Amino acid sequence: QKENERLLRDWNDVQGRFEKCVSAKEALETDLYKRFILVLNEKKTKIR
Amino acid sequence: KISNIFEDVEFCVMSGTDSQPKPDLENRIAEFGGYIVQNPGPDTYCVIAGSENIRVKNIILSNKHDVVKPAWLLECFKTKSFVPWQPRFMIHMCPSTKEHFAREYDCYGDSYFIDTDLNQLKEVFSGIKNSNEQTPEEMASLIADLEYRYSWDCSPLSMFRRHTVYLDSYAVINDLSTKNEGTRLAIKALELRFHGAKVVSCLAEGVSHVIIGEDHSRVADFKAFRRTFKRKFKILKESWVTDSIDKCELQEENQYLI
Repeated sequence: QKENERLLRDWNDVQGRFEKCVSAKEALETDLYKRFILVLNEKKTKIR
Repeated sequence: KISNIFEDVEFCVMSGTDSQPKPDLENRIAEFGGYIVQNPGPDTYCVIAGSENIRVKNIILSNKHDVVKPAWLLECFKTKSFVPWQPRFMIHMCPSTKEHFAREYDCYGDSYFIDTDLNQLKEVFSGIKNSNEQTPEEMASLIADLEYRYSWDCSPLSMFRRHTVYLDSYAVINDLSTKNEGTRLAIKALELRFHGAKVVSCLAEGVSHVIIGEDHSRVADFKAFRRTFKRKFKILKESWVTDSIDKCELQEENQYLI
């Protein structure tokens, strides 16, 4: 109960935290890359 | 007067309660001799609208006058000089104003000539739509593509967009019924997802690099599927994927062979 359950729950909590950080980084990366790509396509159309 | 450049331009100051009551702003513009008008005339290139009105709605309908948030004019006054038109105080553009913003800026707040910083980058991106609607997997391709052509792959923090890397979270592969629980293998797959890897837990032809599970005796099945599926999968222990984002260092793809 004490050690095994605390370690299992900590492991699950930090595993979910890692899942959340990976997913949040992927989503903010989607925003950043796609918005930058939109601006860059504007610049490239202007350049052409 | 005090800022005589603020004169010579007609100003529909009918809603000047942007931050301070309108009479305050009217007095300010008078101190700079600005041509204040209660109702927008032809040369009203700045319709001071600190609050929406039915008359403001009419001026929106009248695609001839420039309905603005007066915060920009506040900025101009603080600078004591006309700040150039920036496409965020602007309520109802004139068609001339529409093409003006489309010229001196792109379809967003960013310009085509004036360089911007990360602060302006975030401001524009917030101004840009929520571009998360685009599949992060297609975004992965974009990244992979960009990170290679722009050499942004040098960032180890997202490197596996280039990589079509497999990871083993199962005791035996090509058997989805098996799974390792209470292990780091799922955590390692999350590491793969952090880099935007093609996170697969079963071996197929698309597999190119294989991360071994906790049991390293599975390398027999790993090689068996390296020979059934024509790709010679790159055998990888845990340390590879772990250091990919924990140590932020890509490990050798051949040091872990078997």
